[PDB]
Amino acid sequence: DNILYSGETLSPGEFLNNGRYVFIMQEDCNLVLYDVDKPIWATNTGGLDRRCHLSMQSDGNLVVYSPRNNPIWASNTGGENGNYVCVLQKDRNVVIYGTARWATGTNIH
Amino acid sequence: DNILYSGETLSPGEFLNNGRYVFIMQEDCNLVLYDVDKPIWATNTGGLDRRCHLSMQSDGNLVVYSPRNNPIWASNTGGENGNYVCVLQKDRNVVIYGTARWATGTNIH
Amino acid sequence: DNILYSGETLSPGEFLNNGRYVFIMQEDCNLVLYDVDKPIWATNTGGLDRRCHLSMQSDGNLVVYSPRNNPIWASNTGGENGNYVCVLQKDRNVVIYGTARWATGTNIH
Amino acid sequence: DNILYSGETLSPGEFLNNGRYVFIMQEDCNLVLYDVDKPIWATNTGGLDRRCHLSMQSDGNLVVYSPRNNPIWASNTGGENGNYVCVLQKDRNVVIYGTARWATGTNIH
Ligand SMILES: OC[C@H]1O[C@H](O[C@@H]2[C@H](O)[C@@H](O)O[C@H](CO)[C@H]2O)[C@@H](O)[C@@H](O)[C@@H]1O
Ligand SMILES: OC[C@H]1O[C@H](O[C@@H]2[C@H](O)[C@@H](O)O[C@H](CO)[C@H]2O)[C@@H](O)[C@@H](O)[C@@H]1O
Ligand SMILES: OC[C@H]1O[C@H](O[C@@H]2[C@H](O)[C@@H](O)O[C@H](CO)[C@H]2O)[C@@H](O)[C@@H](O)[C@@H]1O
Ligand SMILES: OC[C@H]1O[C@H](O[C@@H]2[C@H](O)[C@@H](O)O[C@H](CO)[C@H]2O)[C@@H](O)[C@@H](O)[C@@H]1O
Ligand SMILES: OC[C@H]1O[C@H](O[C@@H]2[C@H](O)[C@@H](O)O[C@H](CO)[C@H]2O)[C@@H](O)[C@@H](O)[C@@H]1O
Ligand SMILES: OC[C@H]1O[C@H](O[C@@H]2[C@H](O)[C@@H](O)O[C@H](CO)[C@H]2O)[C@@H](O)[C@@H](O)[C@@H]1O
Ligand SMILES: OC[C@H]1O[C@H](O[C@@H]2[C@H](O)[C@@H](O)O[C@H](CO)[C@H]2O)[C@@H](O)[C@@H](O)[C@@H]1O
Ligand SMILES: OC[C@H]1O[C@H](O[C@@H]2[C@H](O)[C@@H](O)O[C@H](CO)[C@H]2O)[C@@H](O)[C@@H](O)[C@@H]1O
Ligand SMILES: OC[C@H]1O[C@H](O[C@@H]2[C@H](O)[C@@H](O)O[C@H](CO)[C@H]2O)[C@@H](O)[C@@H](O)[C@@H]1O
Ligand SMILES: OC[C@H]1O[C@H](O[C@@H]2[C@H](O)[C@@H](O)O[C@H](CO)[C@H]2O)[C@@H](O)[C@@H](O)[C@@H]1O
Ligand SMILES: OC[C@H]1O[C@H](O[C@@H]2[C@H](O)[C@@H](O)O[C@H](CO)[C@H]2O)[C@@H](O)[C@@H](O)[C@@H]1O
Ligand SMILES: OC[C@H]1O[C@H](O[C@@H]2[C@H](O)[C@@H](O)O[C@H](CO)[C@H]2O)[C@@H](O)[C@@H](O)[C@@H]1O
Ligand SMILES: OC[C@H]1O[C@H](O[C@@H]2[C@H](O)[C@@H](O)O[C@H](CO)[C@H]2O)[C@@H](O)[C@@H](O)[C@@H]1O
Ligand SMILES: OC[C@H]1O[C@H](O[C@@H]2[C@H](O)[C@@H](O)O[C@H](CO)[C@H]2O)[C@@H](O)[C@@H](O)[C@@H]1O
Ligand SMILES: OC[C@H]1O[C@H](O[C@@H]2[C@H](O)[C@@H](O)O[C@H](CO)[C@H]2O)[C@@H](O)[C@@H](O)[C@@H]1O
Ligand SMILES: OC[C@H]1O[C@H](O[C@@H]2[C@H](O)[C@@H](O)O[C@H](CO)[C@H]2O)[C@@H](O)[C@@H](O)[C@@H]1O
Repeated sequence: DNILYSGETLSPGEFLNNGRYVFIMQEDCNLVLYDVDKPIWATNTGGLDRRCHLSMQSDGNLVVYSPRNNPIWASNTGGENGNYVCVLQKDRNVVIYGTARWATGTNIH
Repeated sequence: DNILYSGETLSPGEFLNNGRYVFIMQEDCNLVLYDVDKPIWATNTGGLDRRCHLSMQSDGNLVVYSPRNNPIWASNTGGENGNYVCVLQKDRNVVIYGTARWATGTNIH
Repeated sequence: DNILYSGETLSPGEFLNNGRYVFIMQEDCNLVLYDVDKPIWATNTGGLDRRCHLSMQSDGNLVVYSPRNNPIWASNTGGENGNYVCVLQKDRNVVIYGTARWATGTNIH
Repeated sequence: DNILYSGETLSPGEFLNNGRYVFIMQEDCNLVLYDVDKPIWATNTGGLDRRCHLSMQSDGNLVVYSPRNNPIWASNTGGENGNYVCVLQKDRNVVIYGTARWATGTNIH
């Protein structure tokens, strides 16, 4: 669903979705935003390797990694340690937000 | 749905939802998080007035306002001008994040 | 999410949701539709037993069963064998539909 | 969202969605199911006309109509008058179900 939280990854073929928009870590290692069947943005790393994963890290940087765990693309927003979210929004932008400023503190474990 | 963006409000009776969790600006001016029919957190401003609205502001502060536009509760996170989101998360926390650090820039208007 | 398919069950504490509406198989064996924290319909079998499950069956009947697998409530719509769905709808009704009349035939396994 | 109810239509460019699946009434009058950017089924009426609509009717038939209101494709499931749903399911099938067999009767107006 529409959010990737810091600490989580998208494995090969996993995605975020919002309405007709899909943001997917393809198995060809390209990361693409589709509007239905039209690609509207990508990391342009298709063919660079196979079975990459996407990580939303707690330093705030969003990074595509190869199966050997070498970076192949990153947003370059690596900064203070904290909690972040990457959001596929209702207006079609994909946006990284953080750190957390306030919380009810009602989470469960 | 699970996000209130900076610049938007919840009017009386409007809500965020995620699974069995509901975060609603009640018409008695109380703002409450329910887990099904159990209230798990609230602003405890019920009865203070009627037909309040909730605003997620671009200074980053989340504020309950009376029909005359006087604040009656706030998160006290008012700070730099920017884009924020308030999120009802899958783990039951409600969290404010911002400002925006990175975007694909694919939004529409 | 808002549909229970024939062949599936809700275990104790599992639910359907649509916006502020929740339809849950409670662990007290009562099956209840909530509008936020207000109960608007129930099977009224609370206390009859503990850790019941809900089954949407392929004969079309929706049935609450006790841990020993004895029926304690049913919709009485048991009829022809086929595919059905129970839907929590956007207008707040909960409705059983079937059998299947037409399909693209694009399902995966 | 994933259901078209009897009595409703999809106008040009409107769609159903479920995860990475999208079922859209295109403005070229073709009705297509996409798995991300791959078309997996269609009515193959692209180019036949422009700005068609999709109707889920109360006789149970799902019909593509031209701007002049002449049928150009139909599921051929027109039958008894009642309530139906067309569902884009989690397993990638698109399925018509009806009529309604049972309801809580809690809808609002
Ligand atoms: O092919 C060029 C391509 O550049 C753009 O997107 C950028 C690339 O995907 C990659 O370099 O990562 C960038 C990081 O933040 C990303 O924006 C777009 O400007 C696109 O319009 C253009 O086609
Ligand atoms: O097999 C090629 C590939 O096509 C589509 O992915 C595309 C490629 O990653 C590359 O061409 O970049 C395109 C965006 O700029 C992207 O659409 C998908 O159909 C993919 O699944 C397939 O592997
Ligand atoms: O904080 C260091 C960080 O290192 C790895 O991450 C890197 C940083 O995010 C930044 O330097 O950009 C690199 C890619 O361009 C990226 O790999 C991991 O070791 C991470 O877990 C660690 O926190
Ligand atoms: O406060 C925001 C934050 O709360 C929850 O995360 C917690 C914090 O990272 C810190 O308290 O450490 C906790 C673990 O021991 C962790 O729960 C989450 O809901 C997170 O998503 C949120 O941003
Ligand atoms: O009734 C006391 C109540 O306090 C708490 O929540 C706080 C209040 O809702 C209000 O003061 O706003 C606070 C702001 O950030 C909010 O947390 C909780 O601690 C609750 O456990 C307690 O019942
Ligand atoms: O009519 C009272 C009120 O009850 C419920 O709201 C409650 C009140 O706002 C106050 O008691 O605080 C409770 C949480 O601490 C909250 O549940 C709702 O049923 C509401 O709709 C109703 O108006
Ligand atoms: O930036 C000033 C701000 O004022 C109003 O907002 C206030 C601030 O967020 C902060 O002071 O907290 C007040 C409540 O406790 C809150 O009203 C509005 O005028 C707003 O639009 C403006 O940006
Ligand atoms: O960059 C993040 C931001 O992008 C989009 O908002 C834009 C900015 O606020 C700035 O560019 O001004 C624009 C308007 O003239 C506005 O679109 C949104 O998608 C926003 O949600 C996002 O945080
Ligand atoms: O308490 C009486 C209750 O009856 C009603 O709902 C019915 C019961 O939940 C149970 O008998 O199962 C019925 C099956 O199809 C169900 O409707 C409602 O009429 C309710 O209004 C009334 O309170
Ligand atoms: O502990 C009692 C019970 O209260 C609520 O469930 C209620 C009961 O099942 C019975 O009273 O019927 C009510 C509807 O007619 C129903 O709300 C829940 O809070 C439940 O979790 C709790 O176990
Ligand atoms: O078709 C028989 C059916 O039997 C059980 O189900 C029952 C029927 O749905 C109907 O008789 O109502 C009963 C409750 O009031 C219900 O148990 C199971 O054996 C089922 O799997 C089987 O198909
Ligand atoms: O045709 C509607 C039906 O299709 C899919 O179910 C299939 C049928 O029950 C029949 O073909 O047997 C198949 C298994 O061997 C089964 O897949 C599902 O998508 C179902 O939900 C749907 O109603
Ligand atoms: O191009 C032939 C095409 O036929 C199929 O789907 C059918 C057509 O879209 C149209 O005739 O409407 C049919 C109605 O119920 C629909 O299935 C598929 O069999 C497809 O595999 C094939 O490519
Ligand atoms: O402009 C052509 C058209 O391409 C895509 O729609 C396709 C056509 O309707 C026709 O070729 O059938 C295809 C499926 O069999 C279908 O994908 C879309 O990109 C559409 O928006 C565009 O108008
Ligand atoms: O019940 C008649 C019906 O007529 C129109 O619908 C038609 C039927 O569903 C069936 O004959 O198939 C036709 C297309 O192949 C379809 O148009 C409308 O007049 C409808 O509203 C009416 O109920
Ligand atoms: O019973 C299932 C049905 O209930 C609701 O629809 C109603 C019926 O069509 C009949 O009662 O006429 C009513 C209008 O005067 C109408 O509400 C809906 O929730 C429908 O979706 C559902 O299938």
